[PDB]
Amino acid sequence: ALAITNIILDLDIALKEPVPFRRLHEALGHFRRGALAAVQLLFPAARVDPDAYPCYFFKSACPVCSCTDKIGLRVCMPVPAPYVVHGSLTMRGVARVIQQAVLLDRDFVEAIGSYVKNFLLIDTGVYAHGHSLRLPYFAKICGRLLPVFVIPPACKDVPAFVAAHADPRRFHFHAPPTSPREIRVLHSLGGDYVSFFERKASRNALEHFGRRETLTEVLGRYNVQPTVEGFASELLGRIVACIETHFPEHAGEYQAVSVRRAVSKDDWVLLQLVPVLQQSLSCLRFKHGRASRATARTFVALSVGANNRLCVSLCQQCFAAKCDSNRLHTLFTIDA
Amino acid sequence: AFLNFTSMHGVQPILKRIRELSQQQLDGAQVPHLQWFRDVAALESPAGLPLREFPFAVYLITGNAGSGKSTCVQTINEVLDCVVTGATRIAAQNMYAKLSGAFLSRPINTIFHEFGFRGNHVQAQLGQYPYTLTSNPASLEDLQRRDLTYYWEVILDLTKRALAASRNEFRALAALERLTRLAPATHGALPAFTRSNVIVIDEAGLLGRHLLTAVVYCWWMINALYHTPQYAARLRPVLVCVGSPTQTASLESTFEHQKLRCSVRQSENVLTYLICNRTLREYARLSYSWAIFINNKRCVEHEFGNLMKVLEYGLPITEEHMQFVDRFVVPENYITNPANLPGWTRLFSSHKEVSAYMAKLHAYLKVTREGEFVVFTLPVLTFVSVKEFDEYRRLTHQPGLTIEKWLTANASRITNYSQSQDQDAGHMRCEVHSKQQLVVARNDVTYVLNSQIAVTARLRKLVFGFSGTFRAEFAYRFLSRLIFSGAYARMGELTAEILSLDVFYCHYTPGEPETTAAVHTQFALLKRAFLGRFRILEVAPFSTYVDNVIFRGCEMLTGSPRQTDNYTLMGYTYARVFAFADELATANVAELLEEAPLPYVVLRDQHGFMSVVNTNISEFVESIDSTELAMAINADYGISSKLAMTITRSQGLSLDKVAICFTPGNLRLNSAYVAMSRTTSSEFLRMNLNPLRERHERDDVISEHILSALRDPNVVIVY
Amino acid sequence: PVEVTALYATDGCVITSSIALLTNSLLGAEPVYIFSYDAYTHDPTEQDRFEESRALYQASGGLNGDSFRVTFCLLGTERGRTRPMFVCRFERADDVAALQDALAHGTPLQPDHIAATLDAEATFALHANMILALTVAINNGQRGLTTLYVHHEVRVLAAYRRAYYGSAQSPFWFLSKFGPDEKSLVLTTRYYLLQAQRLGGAGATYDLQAIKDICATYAIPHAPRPDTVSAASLTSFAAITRFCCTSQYARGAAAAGFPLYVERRIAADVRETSALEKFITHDRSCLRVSDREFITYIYLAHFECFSPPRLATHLRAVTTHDPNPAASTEQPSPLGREAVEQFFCHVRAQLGEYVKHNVTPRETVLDGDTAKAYLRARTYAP
DNA sequence: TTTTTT
Ligand SMILES: Cc1nc(N(C)C(=O)Cc2ccc(-c3ccccn3)cc2)sc1S(N)(=O)=O
Ligand SMILES: [Zn+2]
Repeated sequence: ALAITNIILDLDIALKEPVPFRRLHEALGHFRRGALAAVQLLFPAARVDPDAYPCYFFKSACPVCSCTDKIGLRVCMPVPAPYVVHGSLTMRGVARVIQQAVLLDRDFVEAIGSYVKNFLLIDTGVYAHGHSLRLPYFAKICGRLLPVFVIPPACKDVPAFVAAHADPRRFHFHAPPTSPREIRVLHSLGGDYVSFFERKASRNALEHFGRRETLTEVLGRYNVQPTVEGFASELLGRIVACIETHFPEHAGEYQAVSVRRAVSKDDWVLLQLVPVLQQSLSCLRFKHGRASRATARTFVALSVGANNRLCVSLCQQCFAAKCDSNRLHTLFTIDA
Repeated sequence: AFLNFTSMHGVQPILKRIRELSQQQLDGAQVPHLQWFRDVAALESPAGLPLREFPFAVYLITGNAGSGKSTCVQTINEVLDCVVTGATRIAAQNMYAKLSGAFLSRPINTIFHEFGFRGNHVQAQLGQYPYTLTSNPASLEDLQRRDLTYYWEVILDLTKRALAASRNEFRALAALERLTRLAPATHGALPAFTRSNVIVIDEAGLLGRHLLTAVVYCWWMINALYHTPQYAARLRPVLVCVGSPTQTASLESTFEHQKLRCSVRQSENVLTYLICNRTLREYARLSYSWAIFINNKRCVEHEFGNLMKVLEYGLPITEEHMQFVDRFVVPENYITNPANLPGWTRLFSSHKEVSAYMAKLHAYLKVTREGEFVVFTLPVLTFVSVKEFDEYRRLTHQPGLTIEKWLTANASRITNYSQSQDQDAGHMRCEVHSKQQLVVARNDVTYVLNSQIAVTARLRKLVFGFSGTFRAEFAYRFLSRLIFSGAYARMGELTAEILSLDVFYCHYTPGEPETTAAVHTQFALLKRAFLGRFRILEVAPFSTYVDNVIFRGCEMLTGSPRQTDNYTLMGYTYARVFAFADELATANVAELLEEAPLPYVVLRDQHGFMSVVNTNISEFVESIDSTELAMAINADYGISSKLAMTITRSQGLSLDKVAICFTPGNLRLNSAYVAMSRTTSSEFLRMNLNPLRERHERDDVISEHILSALRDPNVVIVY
Repeated sequence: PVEVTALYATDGCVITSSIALLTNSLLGAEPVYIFSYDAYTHDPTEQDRFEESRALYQASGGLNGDSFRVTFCLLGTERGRTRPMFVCRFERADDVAALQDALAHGTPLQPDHIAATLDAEATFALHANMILALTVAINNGQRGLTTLYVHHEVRVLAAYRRAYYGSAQSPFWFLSKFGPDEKSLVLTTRYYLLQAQRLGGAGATYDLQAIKDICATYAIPHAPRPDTVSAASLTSFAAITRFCCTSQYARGAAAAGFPLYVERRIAADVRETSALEKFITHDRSCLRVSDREFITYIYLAHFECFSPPRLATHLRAVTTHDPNPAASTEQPSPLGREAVEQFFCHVRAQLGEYVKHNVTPRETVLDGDTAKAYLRARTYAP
């Protein structure tokens, strides 16, 4: 819900053998250079001088870096003014740009390359809603993230830079931005398939294999202008007929239910099937007790499949230990 | 015609590497001497066995099933010296089919036959002695000693049998002026390892790691006793291992002789051993010796191919993949119900599950009275002996054990496991007929009538006739026998030409001649005959056989008695033939087989020719006191329905239509990938649940190794 | 002195008949039938070779030499695709008259013509070592061959069938494994068996299917058959031999251009493929991308270079309409240049242009009190 | 759970 103001990257470095600190600090300077180039590329109307723009570095405790598993790093960058980044996917894209920009600078790969077993450094899955990231100045229940100072080459205030790593705002995703006239919100960077490889492969797929029409267009054939409950109505009868033949030990449970539209992806429409009031729908699989079984939710999933035919699936979400808790499972998919 | 192009031009670098790998001379001291294999025979236990390096080379040809790795093997065979082998008899026959479809390939046997595996080795204690590897880093000598200690009860017997056989052979010819190239031809029946150093093992992932060293070891054996010209040239074996590393696994079974608990653990296959061992990846230099075939040809679906890519390469499972595989999920009670998906092979993850489903299918096909498959009952017997189960009970430290409790688990270990534990059968009733000093047991196994069954073991087919439609030198004789059983005047106008009221139904002479010359004399005649009359006026089966048959019920009434091939079950004629009655222990049961008429089951091949086959007999010999003795011989039929099977066995052969029954909790993504990849088209695929949506134990360790191989400049990728 | 390499197959077991021929025994000797032959003279440019070969294979029919040393062979292995059995000189007028007749038409060579012309100085020398090995083995030239024939027949036949392993397979086998077309049946049988290893070159290491594909793209003009005999109307070797000998892919320009065209096609193909694989290997080695995007690149690149349409254009660019190398209609192939133009040069460039190509940015501008509003609303409180 | 070699 909130807007992200700091580029916080989790660098998980793999090691072939222990490393000297000086090599790590030089590699971090190269990383600063590459990341600042990537930032000045992503945010074109900003002014990132890559000799004074402060990047902040933290290393996990494992001098001799006694690292047998990994050099835990966290890199924090202020989002340059007047930009603010919005969206989990937008920061995912920022992370991919930074990651594929740091493995372009010859200095970084020359310095740390002989040590990193896998060149992947940045994890991009810590930006989804509800996913946690270990803050700096904190440990793990084995390594308290403590700052490693890579001073900008032309930093005009060293003491400020050092006493900038201790301010929580510098390492918080949705921190207060540190008299705003204009503000530019980067809220989308295309998506997962904007890579040239992805955009070329998708285009070749259409040329060689064929066009897979989108969900909306396919649904439009069956007089649905997204209304989806309109088709879900008639679909309920077929689904109930299927269950009261193949899954009969809970038959008289979905005789009277109302499709409740819950999730809407452009290729996945999930409508909940709550009845009329709190009588839960017994989980169709993994037979449980009287109360344990009646602790499940049911959904109907319309998608596009096969030779562009609308595929309707019955899905369940169970609150028991036997089934994956709060995970969506499928039971049957029927044609429409 | 353009399909072959990439393979044609990318196999050449492979060919231009195997040649130097095979023409690299070893130093004189590094060559394993004969005295080495003499000392191995002397050694009793595999503990004092000296650390001995056996040099070898490898070249790895890996890829998805449908990659085309077979084109590489084809090009290798016609250009290079090679001994083509196979990990399974089915794979060996598949390679023979695909090598004789281009040129001549000599009969392709299994690698086990090549290194001398015989009958008594089948049930041998292959995991007994221990080894604390003086390793990390593991020297190649230590790895080879581990693989020889693993197979001590096989390596020792092979060495003893080869050695104590005596010396002539090549030793003789080599001294022509003191011509070994012409030696394997003049002196025949010589082991095929004496004439080549390039050994191609196809589907080598079906072999455990213990075999790799073993093969190399055996190679040197057979080139030392015979003093082969390759041994004089100081050449070393190169093992071209062709197989899929992420669609194939090897399993080791050990039977505890008191608990009667046969256990099967997973093992490291040759491919995984070579890819994932730092010692072998350096000695064999897999970086400069690895070819990955990358293209899946039988995939006309983009999304299905993407799913195969993510599963094989270990890529992250995304929501889109879940939604795609969501369109295959059909209920548990829909797959298991025999009325649904007719003609679709059903895979389960348990042999008990298959035994349940086949019985249910038979119940359905009997109650609903389907004349398509008239379910029938056929006897299968077993023959235990009193002395065997007396002495073995004595040696197991427990002399109290019932015979039925003996057959509680050894029924699987008494014959081919696959069909033995995947068959619906009656209780193996036994009574004590000590006439030939035996305890006989007998039950019956229910099949279905007229189904595409497959032969499991090695059977001797005896073709009796041709049950094919009118469409259509000893084969020419059989065609003459067919003709021997061979508008109304207008097609008759051309029929009178055959003559030389149907004109063919006026006068005749015995259609099949006896001598070859007379057969050829009447051959061109009958060949032109059908072409002319049939042209004018083809669905009714032209049923013609050497002897009159009457299929009353299921048993036929042929009066006169005298594995890959997809046969069709027909019926159980008795018609005792001495051809199958090659019976010579074995004679004690031969007498009873004369007593009780052994039924010979009849099968119909792809062409339609009916063939009567022999039965199958298999021994159980395993013990704990190092006393391998012939306990029990199992006489049965050894046919498989090809309608239901296990996921693990599905790895071997591809299937047309597939419905997968997945047990939750036991979900392994490798099993899901293997099950889903047996069919070419994603259209004909149904599943119990979604393997991507359920909790699955993924083991992506070899996947990253292929990925790092796809990320190496010296690895040859062929598209 | 023109030297001919000839593949033959008698009516029945060719091994027994050939051995009886070598022993000068009139017991089993089916007239021999030659079906494929390569003629050469000890020596060249590509057009020099083409002129020499076009001179060798007389357009009217037969060869152009006066004396002929013919080395008959069988399908066997020593990896050589054939194996010689017996060598015959042809210097007399009657000898060459029989050879021209049997080489231009296909009429079988009677046992007399060969048997009176065995080069005993070399014929029995070819298999002399086999005689010695048989003597040594059975213990545990031509008189020796006869004696070993008498002593142990089974081992002699087994040795002459293990060596020359293929021997005679079947009349139908040749029509099966060497294409259904007459072009294949003549030209591919000549090259893959009697011309590949002798002339060396890359084609020595290419398989039968590859050579048949090369023959398929060797699309020289096709004149109709004077007798309109179809390639599938052949039953015995007397039909295959007659088809091949009176064919017009056997005694002239096409028979002279095929060996050179094999070399040309392979050279053009490897020029493009090797370039494409250099790019493939380099980009693969220096990609440094995520695992999924790596697989996407490797499959995308292999498609973008070796797709069915691109391949079809390339094979149409190497198809010939004439065997004369100086009058060839083959033209430069567009495979590698097109692949580099679209996918590879662009990927080398993206190797911060990558950001410009893959950014698709959406930055909404909010100026005024709405900026202050968006700040407090979507950022941790001050 | 788990096939395969004669
Ligand atoms: C438009 C297109 N068609 C493409 N073909 C022909 C293919 O993938 C063919 C294929 C498909 C699956 C596999 C496979 C096999 C085992 C495990 C994983 N995977 C291999 C090969 S690739 C593209 S692309 N790269 O442009 O989008
Ligand atoms: Zn549940």
